Amino acid sequence: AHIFVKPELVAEIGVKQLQREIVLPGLVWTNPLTDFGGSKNDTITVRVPAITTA
Amino acid sequence: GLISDPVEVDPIQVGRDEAGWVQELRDREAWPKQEVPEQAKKPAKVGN
Repeated sequence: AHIFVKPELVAEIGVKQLQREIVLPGLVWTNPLTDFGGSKNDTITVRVPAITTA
Repeated sequence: GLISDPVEVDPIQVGRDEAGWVQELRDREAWPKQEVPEQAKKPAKVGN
């Protein structure tokens, strides 16, 4: 037969791996505490006030 | 060969079948529905 030397062509047609939309990070309490340096063990202790009973 | 000879097998067709990217499909008129062909579920190649 007839033999032809051809290049292999690579294309981008917008077919990508379908991948999730990100919604959770805005819905959660982010950074109410920051000063983790300047606290021992990178821990900030949050105080819950006292309630009593009569 | 000769011009009058029957058409011989195209090397392009052989390579095309070797690559295995020609779409095979389920027979539309078959009942019950056929199982999916092997090529229809082959994964994308890791490179090229």
